[PDB]
Amino acid sequence: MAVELNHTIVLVKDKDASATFMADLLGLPKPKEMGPFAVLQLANDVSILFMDFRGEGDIVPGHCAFLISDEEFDQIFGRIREGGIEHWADQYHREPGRINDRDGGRGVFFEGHNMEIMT
Amino acid sequence: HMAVELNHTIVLVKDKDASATFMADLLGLPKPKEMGPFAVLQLANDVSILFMDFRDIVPGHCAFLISDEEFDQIFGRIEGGIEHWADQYHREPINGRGVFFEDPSGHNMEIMTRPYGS
Amino acid sequence: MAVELNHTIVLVKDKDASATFMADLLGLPKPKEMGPFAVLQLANDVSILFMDFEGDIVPGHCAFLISDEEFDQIFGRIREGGIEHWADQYHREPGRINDRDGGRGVFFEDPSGHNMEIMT
Amino acid sequence: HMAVELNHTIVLVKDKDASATFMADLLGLPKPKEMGPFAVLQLANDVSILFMDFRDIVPGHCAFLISDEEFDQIFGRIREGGIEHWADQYHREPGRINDGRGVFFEDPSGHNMEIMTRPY
Ligand SMILES: [Fe+3]
Ligand SMILES: [Fe+3]
Ligand SMILES: [Fe+3]
Ligand SMILES: [Fe+3]
Ligand SMILES: [Fe+3]
Ligand SMILES: [Fe+3]
Ligand SMILES: [Fe+3]
Ligand SMILES: [Fe+3]
Ligand SMILES: [Fe+3]
Ligand SMILES: [Fe+3]
Ligand SMILES: [Fe+3]
Ligand SMILES: [Fe+3]
Ligand SMILES: [Fe+3]
Ligand SMILES: [Fe+3]
Ligand SMILES: [Fe+3]
Repeated sequence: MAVELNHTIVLVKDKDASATFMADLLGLPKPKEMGPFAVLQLANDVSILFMDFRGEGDIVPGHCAFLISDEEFDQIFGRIREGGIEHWADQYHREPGRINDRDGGRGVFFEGHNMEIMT
Repeated sequence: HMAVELNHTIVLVKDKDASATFMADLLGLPKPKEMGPFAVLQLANDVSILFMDFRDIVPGHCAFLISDEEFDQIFGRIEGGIEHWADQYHREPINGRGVFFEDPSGHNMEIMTRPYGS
Repeated sequence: MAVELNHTIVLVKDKDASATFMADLLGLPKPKEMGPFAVLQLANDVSILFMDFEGDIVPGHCAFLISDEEFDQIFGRIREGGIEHWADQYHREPGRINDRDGGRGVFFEDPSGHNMEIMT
Repeated sequence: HMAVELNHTIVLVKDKDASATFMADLLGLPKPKEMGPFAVLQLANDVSILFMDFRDIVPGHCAFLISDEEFDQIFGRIREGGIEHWADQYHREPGRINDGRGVFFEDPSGHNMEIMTRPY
């Protein structure tokens, strides 16, 4: 296939709080705001468009997952395990304080939108 | 030292199988793969949608980039009774080019082109 | 990596003959003219921008990935049109296709003499 | 029944090794592969550039789509490295990026390149 996912809208309680937190943690530039969206651009020709929503939001095992460097993981995990960010090895948030080693890589789930970083 | 990528996202829909089959069918993608509670669709830019059964409101949507030729083909099929709108808020029942529509679960989608010089 | 090839400019003796011929054979819509270029858009988020300037030294070539069904169609049109074709990038094996590497391939000329390839 | 894709194109340059290593380094790609007379660079959208020795004429170029963060990184090193650049494909606006965003410059072999963004 050639079709690409170009952008996807993510509903969260506070779009500005979500986007800046993720850009900071992921080491990305300041998010750009356009209309009702806070835009987080990723490297693979895709952006996440955060939008304010009062309702549900995210339920496990739902999540958004970011593929990163293992050098990036050790830094991001350090800040997670520095700034007191609750985290889990699993998408169901049943294993707090652990990382997984799924594909011989490393991975961790965190944050109220559900996130995942993986190598 | 790679730059950060969005690798996959889980999308909650009333019917993950209806959603996945319609999306793979319409976009020309291979048959969805079943993995745990998810129906998984792979896109070309190293990112996956994982549909999961649950219970979208506009202007939420997921948007797929295609060539103009694929846009004309897919929209030709959308020869079809699929409701469609030019805008993410579904107030204009097309607008590069783009068009918005719903899948059988009510999940909001968009197809769009980005031609040279766009 | 995530970096994509978004467009590339291809030098040909006649940009509109090359673009029109290639769009027709490949089953694509009529090429669009943009600035100094005749544009051939392909499906994988990349376009070929033909420009007047040959443009090619063998084994130089531009290669298109296509369906098995479309390969049979296009190659039939290649023989139906009397278009010269070769199994190899060096144009040393005229009149045949190859079946290398789990697929099929054939090399041919556009009207500018530019070296082309279709492959499955 | 896939739609037609551009799978690879071979690029004539003065030095295939200089061009390919330069391009992979700057774009953050893996080490180029050597295959016959070619140095092969794979891009993410299912297309490869195959560099070949030939011992660029504006406005021809190959254009690379990257994120805004990757653009600022690559251009900063272009700025720190004195590589010389232009805002335009005809190279009439030197020392400037354009505004997505774009910047044009050459590689060691003189191959014409471009990095570009297309943000939401
Ligand atoms: Fe704001
Ligand atoms: Fe999410
Ligand atoms: Fe995941
Ligand atoms: Fe390092
Ligand atoms: Fe990737
Ligand atoms: Fe969606
Ligand atoms: Fe959209
Ligand atoms: Fe793309
Ligand atoms: Fe060529
Ligand atoms: Fe080839
Ligand atoms: Fe066949
Ligand atoms: Fe068929
Ligand atoms: Fe492909
Ligand atoms: Fe080039
Ligand atoms: Fe360009």
